[PDB]
Amino acid sequence: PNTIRLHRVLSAPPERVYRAFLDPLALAKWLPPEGFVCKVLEHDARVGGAYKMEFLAFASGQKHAFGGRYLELVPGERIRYTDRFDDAGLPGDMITTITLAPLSCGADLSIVQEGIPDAIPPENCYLGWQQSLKQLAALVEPD
Amino acid sequence: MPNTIRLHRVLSAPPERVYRAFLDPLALAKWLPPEGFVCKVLEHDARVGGAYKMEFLAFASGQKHAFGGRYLELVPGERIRYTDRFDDAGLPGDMITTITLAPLSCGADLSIVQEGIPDAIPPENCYLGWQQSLKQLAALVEPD
Amino acid sequence: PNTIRLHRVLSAPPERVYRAFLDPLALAKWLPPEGFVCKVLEHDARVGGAYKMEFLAFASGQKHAFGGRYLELVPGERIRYTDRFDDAGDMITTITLAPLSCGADLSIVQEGIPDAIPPENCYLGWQQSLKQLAALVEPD
Amino acid sequence: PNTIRLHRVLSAPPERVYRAFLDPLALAKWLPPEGFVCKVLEHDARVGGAYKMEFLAFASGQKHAFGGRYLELVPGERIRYTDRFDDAGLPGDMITTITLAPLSCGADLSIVQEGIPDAIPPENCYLGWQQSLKQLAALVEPD
Repeated sequence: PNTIRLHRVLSAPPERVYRAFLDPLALAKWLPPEGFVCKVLEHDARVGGAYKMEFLAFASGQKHAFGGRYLELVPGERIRYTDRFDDAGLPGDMITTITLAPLSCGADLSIVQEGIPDAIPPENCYLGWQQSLKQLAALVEPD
Repeated sequence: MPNTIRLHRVLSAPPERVYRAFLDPLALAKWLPPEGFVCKVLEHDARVGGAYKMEFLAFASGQKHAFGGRYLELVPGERIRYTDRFDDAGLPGDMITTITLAPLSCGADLSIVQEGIPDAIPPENCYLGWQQSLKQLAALVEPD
Repeated sequence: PNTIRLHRVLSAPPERVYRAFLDPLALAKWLPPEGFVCKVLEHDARVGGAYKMEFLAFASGQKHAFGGRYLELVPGERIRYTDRFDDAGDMITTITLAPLSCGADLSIVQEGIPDAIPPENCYLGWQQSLKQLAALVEPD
Repeated sequence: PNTIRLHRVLSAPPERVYRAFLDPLALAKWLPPEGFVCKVLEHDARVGGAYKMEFLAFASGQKHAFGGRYLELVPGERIRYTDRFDDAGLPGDMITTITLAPLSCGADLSIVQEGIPDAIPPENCYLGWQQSLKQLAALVEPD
């Protein structure tokens, strides 16, 4: 497996970025990469709560579902959750942890995903996150 | 002005795909709300005479704005017309927007006209909003 | 089928948008669409004055030179200039600006576009350029 | 001083990306962040060669000149140059090294900038680079 990490400085308070990661309405807009829509099936934001949604390629209809559970939640500071692909051919336990800290300009965002299957090329995960992070910024930075 | 807005864009996507983006609740929730806003679809009956309702929420403040109406006409990959009115009493006025699509070698031609914008809503504000929504629409409909 | 029309509302005062259309440092940054760079050869911004630029596809390096002359220059209100490619028709584009509470109203009309170049491709090119224009002029 | 580090995966070959860091017509387009234009004064792309340019805020016209020397240049793989802004209280210079590696999707880019005066908040540098990098991608990824 492989571990990946990203870092972004955002012009928004950490609490607002934090909410963006848990709010189903926010997630459906910023999480899916370009050309993908997202349907959120379950969003129980509690330690132990279940995560559930699926991405759909808009031009083909190709759907990919995934989900997991929230392992830890520290308001405006930390989110760690598991990810399990319901796709036929990707078993295992992928864990991502989001760390947020305040800055004068807003917030420092750290993301790390461990246990990424060797089948999934790391480069693809970075491309995917880069698109989603750009979308997250457009949503959280205003006002 | 007055109370009217007209938008034209060339999209690198088939007319049918763009058409689909204007009626699919999952697409709409992603591209329709402008920057800093999220969308929640309350009702979505995609057929002539059918009603629909949605609400926009400013993500930073939580401030909500709900609007709704009925579809007047639906021709696959060609046109869509619907009534659009706000629940806010401070924004009285029924809006009529008509979307027209046509094929092109690169993809599709899109024209949008919004009539009846409430007097309390500066038309320039609608242009700023649609310009953001249109950019998001392109990002969704143009790939692959 | 040789005339194109674009309209945009910008969050910047008219005077600043006007300057973006004439400042060579601004033009080199926003005019060339995605994947293109621009070199400004001439920029005599006076009525009767000439401007000359070249767009280069960054990946391939294919060059495209074009130029013309300014016919109208009213600070924050109007710019009109001719435009011709160094490849064998003359075009005239007119930019009109008006103040708005939120900033500026921008109208563009480009006439005489050679039938050789599909209008749809001009719209696509302008859409990319206008997005780049907004990013430069709306700040601060 | 402080050190900044950034990482991006780009859908373009390393040589084209490399080229974007040395071509004056490219730098003038992607290097200056939002609301800024770039004027290139001198651009001698070779070891020991001089580097000189200035960013101008388009709205105010406020100028910011900076320059340096190219210390290392390896086609499609590495670039190392010094950088210093023309400001009092800032006698020392910074060193930034760009490293590229191929990927099937295109290229992996790593940037490291050290020697940033403690007076300059690192977060501001990140925001600046994030904007420059998005412009870089739009330029180099096409075709």
